[PDB]
Amino acid sequence: DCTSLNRLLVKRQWAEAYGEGTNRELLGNRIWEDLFANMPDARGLFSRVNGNDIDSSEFQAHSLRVLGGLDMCVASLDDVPVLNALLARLNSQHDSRGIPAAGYPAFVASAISAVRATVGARSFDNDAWNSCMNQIVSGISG
Amino acid sequence: DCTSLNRLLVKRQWAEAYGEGTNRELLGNRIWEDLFANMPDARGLFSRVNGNDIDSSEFQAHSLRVLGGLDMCVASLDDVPVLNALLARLNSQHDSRGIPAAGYPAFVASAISAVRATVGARSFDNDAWNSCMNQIVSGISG
Amino acid sequence: DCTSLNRLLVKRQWAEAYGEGTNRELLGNRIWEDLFANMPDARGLFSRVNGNDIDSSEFQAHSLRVLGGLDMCVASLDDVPVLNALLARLNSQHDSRGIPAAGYPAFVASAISAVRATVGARSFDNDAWNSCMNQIVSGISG
Amino acid sequence: VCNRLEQILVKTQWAQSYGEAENRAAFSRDLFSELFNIQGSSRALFSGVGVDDMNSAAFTAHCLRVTGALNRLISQLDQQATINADLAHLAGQHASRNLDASNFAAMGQAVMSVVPTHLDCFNQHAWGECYERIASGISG
Amino acid sequence: VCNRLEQILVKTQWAQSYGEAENRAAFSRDLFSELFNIQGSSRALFSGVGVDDMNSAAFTAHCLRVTGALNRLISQLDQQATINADLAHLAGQHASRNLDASNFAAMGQAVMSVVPTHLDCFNQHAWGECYERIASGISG
Amino acid sequence: VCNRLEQILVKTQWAQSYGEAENRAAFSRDLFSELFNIQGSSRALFSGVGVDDMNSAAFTAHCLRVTGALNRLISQLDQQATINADLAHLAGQHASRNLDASNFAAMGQAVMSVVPTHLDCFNQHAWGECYERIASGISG
Amino acid sequence: ECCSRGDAEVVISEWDQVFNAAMAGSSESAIGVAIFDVFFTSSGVSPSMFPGGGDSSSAEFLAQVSRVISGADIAINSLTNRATCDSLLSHLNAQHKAISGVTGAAVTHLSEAISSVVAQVLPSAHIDAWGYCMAYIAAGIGAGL
Amino acid sequence: ECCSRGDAEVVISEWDQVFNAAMAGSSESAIGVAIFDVFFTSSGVSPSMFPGGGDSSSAEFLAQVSRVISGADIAINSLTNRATCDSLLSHLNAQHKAISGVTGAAVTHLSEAISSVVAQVLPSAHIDAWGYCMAYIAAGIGAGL
Amino acid sequence: SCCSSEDRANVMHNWDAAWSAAYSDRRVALAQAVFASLFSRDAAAQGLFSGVSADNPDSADFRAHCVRVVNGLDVAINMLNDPAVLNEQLAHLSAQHQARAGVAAAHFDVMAEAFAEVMPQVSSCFSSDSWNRCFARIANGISAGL
Amino acid sequence: SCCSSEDRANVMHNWDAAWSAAYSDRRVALAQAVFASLFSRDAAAQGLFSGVSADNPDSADFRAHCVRVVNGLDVAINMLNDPAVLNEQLAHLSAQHQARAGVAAAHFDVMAEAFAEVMPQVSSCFSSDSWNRCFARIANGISAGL
Amino acid sequence: SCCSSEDRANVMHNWDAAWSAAYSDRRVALAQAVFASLFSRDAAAQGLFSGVSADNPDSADFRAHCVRVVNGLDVAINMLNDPAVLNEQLAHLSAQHQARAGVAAAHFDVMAEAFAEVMPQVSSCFSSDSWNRCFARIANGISAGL
Ligand code: HEM
Ligand code: HEM
Ligand code: HEM
Ligand code: HEM
Ligand code: HEM
Ligand code: HEM
Ligand code: HEM
Ligand code: HEM
Ligand code: HEM
Ligand code: HEM
Ligand code: HEM
Repeated sequence: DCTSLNRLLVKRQWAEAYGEGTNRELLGNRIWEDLFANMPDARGLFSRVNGNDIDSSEFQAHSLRVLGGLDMCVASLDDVPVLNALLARLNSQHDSRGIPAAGYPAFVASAISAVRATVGARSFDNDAWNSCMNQIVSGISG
Repeated sequence: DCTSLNRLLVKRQWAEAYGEGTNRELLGNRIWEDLFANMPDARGLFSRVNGNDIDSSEFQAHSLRVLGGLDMCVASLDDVPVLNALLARLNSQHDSRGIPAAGYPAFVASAISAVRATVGARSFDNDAWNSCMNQIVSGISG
Repeated sequence: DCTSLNRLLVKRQWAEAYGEGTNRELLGNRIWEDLFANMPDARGLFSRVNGNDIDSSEFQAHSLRVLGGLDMCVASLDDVPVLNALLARLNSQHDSRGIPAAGYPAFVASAISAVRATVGARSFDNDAWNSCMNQIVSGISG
Repeated sequence: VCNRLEQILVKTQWAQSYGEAENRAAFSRDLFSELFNIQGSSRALFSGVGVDDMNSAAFTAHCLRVTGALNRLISQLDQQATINADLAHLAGQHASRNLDASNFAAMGQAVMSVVPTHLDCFNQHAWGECYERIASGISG
Repeated sequence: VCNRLEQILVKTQWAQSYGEAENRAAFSRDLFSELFNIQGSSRALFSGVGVDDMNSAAFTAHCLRVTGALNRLISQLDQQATINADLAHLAGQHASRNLDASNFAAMGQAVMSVVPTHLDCFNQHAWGECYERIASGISG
Repeated sequence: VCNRLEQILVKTQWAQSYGEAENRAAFSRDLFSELFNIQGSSRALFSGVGVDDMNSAAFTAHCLRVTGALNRLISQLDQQATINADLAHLAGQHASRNLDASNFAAMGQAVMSVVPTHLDCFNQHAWGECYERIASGISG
Repeated sequence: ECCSRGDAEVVISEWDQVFNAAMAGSSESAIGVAIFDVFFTSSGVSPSMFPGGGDSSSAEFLAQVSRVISGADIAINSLTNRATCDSLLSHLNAQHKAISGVTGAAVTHLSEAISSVVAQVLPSAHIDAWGYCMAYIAAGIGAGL
Repeated sequence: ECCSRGDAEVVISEWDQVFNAAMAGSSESAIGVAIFDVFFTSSGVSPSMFPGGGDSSSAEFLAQVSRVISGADIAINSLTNRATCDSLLSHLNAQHKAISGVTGAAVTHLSEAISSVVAQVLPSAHIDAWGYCMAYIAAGIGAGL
Repeated sequence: SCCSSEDRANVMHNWDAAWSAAYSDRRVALAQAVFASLFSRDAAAQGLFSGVSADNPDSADFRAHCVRVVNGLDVAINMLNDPAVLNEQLAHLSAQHQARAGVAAAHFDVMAEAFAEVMPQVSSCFSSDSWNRCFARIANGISAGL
Repeated sequence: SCCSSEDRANVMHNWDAAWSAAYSDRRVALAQAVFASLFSRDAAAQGLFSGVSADNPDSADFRAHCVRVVNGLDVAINMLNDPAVLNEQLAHLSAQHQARAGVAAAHFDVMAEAFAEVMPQVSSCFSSDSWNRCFARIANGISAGL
Repeated sequence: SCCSSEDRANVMHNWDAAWSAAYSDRRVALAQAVFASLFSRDAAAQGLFSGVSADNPDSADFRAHCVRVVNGLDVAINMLNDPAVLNEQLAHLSAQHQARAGVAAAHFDVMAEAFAEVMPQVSSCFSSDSWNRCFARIANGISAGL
C-alpha cells in the first residue's frame, strides 16, 4: 500500500524518532543492536566499518550514513519520481556486496522497532510503516 | 502457597503496575511482547484478534480484556469462593481453543516480569507472585 | 592492552555505573539478568545462593559480593602488584567449583554491557573495557 | 515574484506569527485595527459585519475569514496552479466591493505591521514580494 | 512625506526598538545581518570594516555608527532645517561609495525587518514614508 | 609531617576550595589580599607584576601562577620524590627574591584564612602540617 | 457541554499539527482530497457539484478543496470561543442555504470525513472529542438543511 | 571568535574532570607522561632538552612534567577571561623565548598532544572546542617562535 | 449528551478509586447492590440471569457474575482515554449481548439507573452528571443492535 | 575562522528547521537552487555532473542527485555535536571526491558561495557568519587532498 | 546505640567519598593505616594474619589483604540502605570468621578503634558519632557467634 496519508504519517514520525544531532545516534544504536542480535551473521558484512565495535567513531559514521540514506528516502516518499531515482542509486551501492536477501526484511524490522520504541507504541501504525518501508528496501535489494 | 499476606502484596503491586487508563496498555504491551518473543507459536493463537499487529485497536481491546480478567482474579485473591467461580468461568472460555499447556506458565512468566519491570525489581517477592499466579492459571488451564 | 590511560577511564566509568548504596544492585541486576539469558546453564552454578530468585536477599548479597570483588580489582587496575595478589586470591575461591571456562567471557560481556547501559553508549570505549576486563578475569579463571 | 525559496520563508513565518486558536482571533483583530489606523476610509467598507464593535463576534468572525483566506493562500503558495485558481475566485468576489489600489496597499502595510510583532525574525523583502503576489491576484 | 504626526510615531517606536547600551549593538548587528541576507552583493561594500567577522569590535563599531546616524536623524525628524543639513552632509559622504538605489531599498527592507521584531506595535506605513524621507536625502 | 592520610584530606579540601575557571582567579586574588592585609610590607615585593591594581590582568595572572603552583604541589603531595624535586626547583627560583621566614608565615596564615571560607569542613591541623611541609621546601 | 473547552483544545492542537501553512501545499491538498474521497462515498454526493468536478488533478478542484477545509480550519481554531464560532458557522450556514443540493446529512458526512482522515494521519487522535466538536460544527453549518 | 566562551567552558569542565588536585599524583603523572610521549613523537624534540631526560621514572622529569601541564592547567582555567589569559600566555611566551630550542611548531605539537590524550581518557570530549582553545593557547605561548 | 474530556477524567478517577484491585470487599458489595437495584426496578430482568443463580444472591456463583459484569464496565471506563480501542471493545460486547436471547436496549436504561443509584452511595466525590453521560457513551455502544 | 559551540548550535537548528524530513517540497527546491547557483558562478562545474543529467535540471535523475548531495551536508551538519564521528565522515567523503576526476578544492569555495546565496533566502532566522564558519569546517575536511 | 537513617546517610556518603574506585592510591594508604593501628593496639592480633605476610606490610600480599578486608566493609556500608541484604551479608561474614581459629568478638572492638583513629585523619567532614554507631551495627552482625 503506502497511501498518500501513510507517507505523511511515516515522514512525521521518522523525523521525530530520527531527530537532530546526536539523537540520530540513539536511533541508529537501537537499529544495529536489534539487527545484530536477531541476525548475528549481519555483523560480518560491516567488517570494513568496524562492525565489531558499533560504538567506535568509524561505525557511527557508517551508521549515520545509512540512516541518512533512509532519511533521504523517507523525505521523498511523497515524491515518487525522485524516490525511484534515489533507490536506483542506492541499489548500485549495495549490489554484488554479498548482502543476504534476508537482511533487508530484518533491517526493516529493526528500523520500525526502533522508531516505535522512540515515538511510543500506542496507536503506532505498523501497517503504514511496513508498507512504506517495503517500498524503499524493494528498490534497494537485488 | 499464596498466603493471606501474599495476596495483599500481590493485590497492591498488581494495582500499581496495572494502573488506570492507558497505563494498562503499557503493562499489556510488556506482557505480549515478552510472551511472543519467548514463545513465537503463541501469536498464532490470536489470529482472530490480529495478533500480528499488537498495536492495532483490535488486539489492544483483546489485551485489555485479558488483563481485565487477570485483574478480576487478582482482586478476588482474598475471596477464595468467588475466585473459584471466576476461574471456572474463565476455564470455559479457553477450553478446546487449542491452547498449549505450556502457554500458561509462559504467560505467568511474562505477567510477573512485566509487573516486576513496572514496580521495581528491588525486594520484589517472586515467591508470592509465582505462587499466587499459579493458583489463578491452574484454575483456567485444562 | 589496558594502557595506563585505559585504566583511568575504566576506573572512572566503573565508579559511575557502580555508584553508591542500592545503585549497585541496579548494576548487578543488569549483569545477572543478561548473563542468565545468554547462558542459562550459569544459573545452576549459583544454587547455593538462590540463583533461581535473583531478587531474594540471599542472591543480592552474593551479587554485591561479586561486584565488590570486581570493584576491588577495578580500583587496583593502576596498582599492578596489588592487583595480581587480589586476582590470585580470587582464583582460589573459584577453582574446582566446576565453573565452565565460557562463563568468564560471558560475565565480562554482561558486565561491560551493563556499564555501557548505565553510563551511556556514546563514545563508550569497548576496547579499553574489554582489554582491562580480560586482564582481570584471566587472573581468576583457571 | 515570490520564488520557491521566498515561499518557504513566508510560509514558515506566517504559520508562526498567525498562531493557533484564540491567538488567531487577536491577530486578526490587530490586523484590521492597523488597517483602520492606516487608512481611516477603509473602516466604512465593513459596516455590514459589525465593525462598530471590533470585539463583537460578527466582526471577529469576518477578520478570521480574511486571515483564514490569507492562511489558505500562503499554504498553497508553492502550488502555483492551485493558488492562481483560488486567487481568481477571490478576485471575482471582491470585484463588486468598490475597492481601489490604495485599499490593498493599506492592507499590505497592515500585514507588514502586525506579522513581525509576533516574530523574532522577519524578512520584509520576501514578505513584500509574496504579499504583492497574493494581492495582485485579488485586486484584478 | 513624513508629516509631523508620523514623525512622533516613528520617533517613539525607534527609541523603544533601538534600546540602550548593548541592546543597541545586537540591534545594529541584526540590521546588517538582514541587509546581507536580503542583498548578498552589499556585504563586500563593507570589507574595510571587518565584515569577515560580524561579531568583531571593528564591524560592531561600524554598525553602531550607521544606526547611531539613523538615531540622530530620527531624533531631528521634527526639525526640518536641521535634518536637511545633516542629510546633505551624509549625502556628501556616501557619494563616493559606489552605491545604487537597490542598496538603499535593501537597507530600508532591513529596517522594516528588524525594527518591528523589538516592538509590540509597529506602523509600517509611517515607517515607509519616514524612512523614504531619510534615505532619499542621503542617496542623492 | 603531612602523613599519607593528611595528604588525602588536604588534596580533597584544596581542590574543592580552589574551584574551577574564574573562581580560581577570585580565590587567588583573595589570597594575596589577605597576605597584604596580614603583612603590609609584603605588597612591595610584587611591584613588578602590577600590584598597584589587584584587579588588573597582570596581577591576576601572577596570583594564578602562585596558586597554580600550590595546586600542582598539593596534587603531587602523595608522590614524595616528585614533590621534593618540584619544591627544590621552586626553592631555587625564590632564593634571589630577598624573602624571609615571616613572609612565608604570613602566606601560610593567608592560606589558612581564604581556604576555609570556601568550605563547609576544614581540618586546620592537617593544613598546618601539610602547608609547613610545602613552605619549608621552598623557603630553604 | 458538547465540545467542551477541553475537547476543543485537543482537537485544535491535533488539527494544527496535521494542517498548517508551514506544510507543503501538495500535502494539504493530499489531505483535503482524501477527505473529499471519503465524503463522496459516504454521502453519495455527485462530484460534478464542485468546480473541477472532483478531479484531483484539476487546479479548479484543488482550490475548491482548499477553500472548504480552510472554512473548517477557521471554525476548528475558533472552537474555544463559542460566540465567535457560532457567528462563523452562521455565515457558513447562510452561504450553503443559497447552494442547491446541500443537505444537513451531507454536511455531517463531510464533517465526519474530516475526523476519520485526521485519525489516519494521526492515529493518536482524540476521536471522541473530534466527533463531538465536528458534530457541533456540522449542526451550525447545516441548520435547516 | 576562536575559543568562544562556550568552547572555553566545556574545555575547562572536561579538563578539570580529568585533571585536578584531588586525584593521585601518580595518575596526574601518568597523564602528563602520556602527553609528553605523544609530544615527543609528533615534534621530534629531543627528550634530553628536559630535566630528567624524558625518563618517566626520574623524579626530576616527573616534576618537570608537572610544571608544564600545570602551566597549561592555569591557562585552560583562565580561558573565560581573555585579558587574564593573554597575560598568562605572554608570561609563558617570554619564558620560552629565553629557552634555546623552543619553536612555535613544537608548542603546537605539545598543545595538540594535550587534546589527544584528554580524548583518550575522556572519549566524549569536545575535540573541536579543544582544538580551537589549545590553538589559541599555542599561538600565545609560541608567538615569535 | 456528550461524555467530554473533563467528564471521562472525572469518571475514570472516581470509579478507579472505588473499584481498584488494591482494595478488598468492595467489588462484591458494589456489584451486588447494582444487581439488587436492577432487579428492584425490573423484576423481569432476573429471568435473564438464571444460569448464574440469581435467586441465591450470596452464592459464590452469583457474586462472581456480578463482579464479572461490573468489571467489564471497569475495562470500558478505563478505555475512555483511547476511544479507538473502546469502540473495538464495545463492538465486541455488543456481539456477545446479541447472542443472548431477551436482552433488549431498554434493559441498559434500567442498568444505568442501578449504577446511578449505587455510585452516589459509595463514591466519595461523585458527579452524577459526568457519570450519566459517560455511562451512556459506553452503554449506547453495547446496546446498539438489540 | 572557528566554528564555535554557539555557531554549530545555531547552524544545526536553522538547517534542520528547513531540511527536516517532516516537510515536503523543500529539499528539491533548496537543492536545485544550490546547484543552479553553482552553475551560475562556475559554468565549468556542470561538466563534472554529466552522469546525473545536469542539462535537464527538472529530471528526477538530477533532482535526486541534488537531494543526495545536499543531504550529505545534512548528515555532516548534524555530526557537529560529535566531531570525532564527523572527522571519520569527512575522511570518508574526501576519499570519494578524490576518486572523481576534475574535482578541485576551489570548487568547494564556489559551493560555499552557492549555499551562502541560497540559505538566506530560505531560512527564517539565518546567521551568515555562523554558517560560513561551520560550512568551512565541514568543507575543508572534504576538500583536503584535492 | 542505633545507626539511624541520618547516620547511615552521612556515613555512606563520607566513606564512599574516600573509598571510591574512581580515585587511586587511597585504598592502600587507608587500609594499611587501619591495620597498622590494629597491631599497635593489639600486638597479639598480628599472629592471626600470618598467611598474608603481616610482618612485611609493604608487600603486595599484605597490601592486597588490607584492601580485601576493608573493601568488605565498603560492601557492607553500602548495604545500609537495604538492611535485609545486609543481614544476609553479615551472616555470611560471620560464618567465615567462625571458621578462623582465634578470632574473638573483642578483636572487633579493637578493629573499631583502628577505624575510629584512621577515618578522622582521612575523611574531610567526618562524624565520629555516626561512624561509631553504624560501624557497630555492621561489626556486631559479624562478631556474633565468636
Ligand atoms: C533502507 C535501507 C538501507 C539504506 C538506505 C542504506 C544506505 C546505505 C548508505 C547510504 C551507505 C553508504 C555507502 C558509502 O558511503 O560507501 C551504505 C553502506 C553499506 N550498507 Fe546499506 N543501506 C540500507 C540497508 C542495508 C542492509 C539491510 C544491509 C545489510 C544487511 C546494508 C549493508 C551495507 C554495507 C555492507 C555497506 C558498506 C559499508 C562500508 O563498508 O563502507 N545496508 N548503506
Ligand atoms: C490469567 C491468565 C488469563 C486470563 C485471565 C485470560 C482471560 C481472557 C479473557 C477475559 C478473554 C476474553 C474472552 C472473550 O471476551 O471472548 C480471553 C481471550 C483469549 N485468551 Fe485468555 N486469559 C489468560 C491466559 C491466556 C493464555 C496463556 C492464552 C494462550 C497462550 C490465552 C489465549 C486466549 C485466546 C486465544 C483468547 C480468544 C481471543 C479471541 O479470539 O477473541 N489466554 N482470555
Ligand atoms: C571479575 C569476575 C568475578 C569476580 C570479581 C568474582 C568474585 C566473587 C566473590 C568475591 C565471591 C564471594 C565468595 C565468598 O564470599 O564465598 C564469588 C562467589 C562466587 N562466584 Fe565469582 N566472581 C567473578 C566471576 C564469576 C563467574 C564468571 C562465575 C560463574 C560463571 C562465578 C561464580 C561464582 C560462584 C559459584 C560463587 C559462589 C557463590 C556461593 O555459593 O556463595 N564468579 N565470586
Ligand atoms: C489581501 C487579501 C484579502 C483576502 C485574502 C480577502 C478575503 C476575504 C474573504 C475570505 C472574505 C469573506 C467573504 C464571505 O465569506 O462572505 C472577504 C470579504 C470582504 N473583504 Fe476581503 N480580502 C482581502 C483584501 C481585502 C481588502 C484590502 C479589503 C478592503 C480594504 C477587503 C474588503 C472586504 C469586504 C468589504 C468584504 C465583505 C464584507 C461583508 O461581507 O460585508 N478585502 N474578503
Ligand atoms: C540609510 C541610512 C544610512 C545611514 C544613516 C548611514 C550612515 C553612515 C555613517 C554614519 C557612516 C560612518 C562613516 C564614518 O564615520 O567613517 C557610514 C559609512 C558607510 N556606509 Fe552608510 N549610511 C546609510 C546607508 C548606507 C547603505 C544603504 C549602504 C550600502 C548598502 C551604506 C554603505 C556605507 C559604507 C560602504 C560606509 C563606509 C565603510 C567604511 O568606512 O569602510 N550606507 N554610513
Ligand atoms: C608558599 C608557596 C609559594 C609558591 C607555590 C610560589 C610560587 C611562585 C611562582 C609559580 C611564581 C612564578 C614565577 C614566574 O613564573 O616567573 C612566583 C613568583 C614570585 N613569588 Fe612566590 N611562591 C610561594 C611563596 C611566596 C611568598 C610567601 C612570597 C612573598 C611573601 C613570594 C614572592 C614571590 C615573588 C616576589 C615572585 C616574583 C614576582 C615577579 O615576577 O615580579 N612567593 N612564586
Ligand atoms: C464541514 C463541512 C463544510 C464546510 C466547512 C464548507 C465550507 C465551504 C466554504 C468555505 C466554501 C467557499 C465559499 C466561498 O467561495 O467563499 C464552500 C463552497 C461550497 N460548498 Fe461547502 N462546506 C461544507 C460542506 C459542504 C457540503 C456537504 C456540500 C455539498 C453537499 C458543499 C457544497 C459546496 C459548494 C458546491 C461550494 C462551491 C460554491 C461556489 O462555487 O459558489 N459544502 N464550502
Ligand atoms: C602548551 C605548551 C607548553 C606549556 C604550557 C609550557 C609551560 C612551561 C612551564 C610552566 C614551565 C616551568 C617554568 C618554571 O620552571 O617556572 C616550562 C619549562 C620548560 N619548557 Fe615549556 N611549555 C610548553 C611547551 C614547551 C615546548 C614545546 C618545549 C620544547 C620544545 C618546552 C621547553 C621547556 C623547557 C626545556 C623547560 C625547562 C626550563 C628550565 O628547566 O629552566 N616547553 N614550560
Ligand atoms: C454497561 C453495562 C453492561 C456491561 C459492561 C456488561 C458486560 C457483561 C460481561 C463482561 C458479561 C460476562 C460475559 C461472559 O462471562 O460470558 C456479561 C454477561 C451477561 N450480560 Fe451483560 N453487561 C452490561 C449490561 C447488561 C444488561 C443491562 C443486561 C440485561 C438486563 C445484561 C445481560 C447479560 C447476560 C444475560 C449475561 C450472561 C450471564 C451468564 O449467563 O453467564 N448485561 N455482561
Ligand atoms: C559540502 C559540500 C559537498 C558535499 C557534502 C558533497 C557530498 C556528495 C555526496 C553525498 C555525493 C553522492 C555520492 C554517491 O552517491 O555516490 C556526491 C557526489 C558527487 N560530488 Fe560532492 N559534495 C560536496 C561538494 C561537491 C563539489 C563542490 C563538487 C564539484 C564541483 C562535487 C562533486 C561531486 C561529483 C562529481 C559527484 C558525483 C555525482 C555522480 O556522478 O553521481 N561535490 N557528493
Ligand atoms: C568490620 C570488620 C571486618 C570485616 C568487614 C572483615 C572482612 C573480611 C574479609 C572480606 C576477609 C577476606 C576473606 C577471604 O578473602 O577469604 C577477611 C579475612 C580475615 N579476617 Fe576479617 N573482617 C573484619 C574484622 C576482622 C577482625 C577484627 C579480625 C581479627 C582480629 C579479622 C580476622 C580475619 C582473618 C584472620 C582473615 C583471614 C585472612 C587470610 O588468612 O587470608 N577480621 N575479613
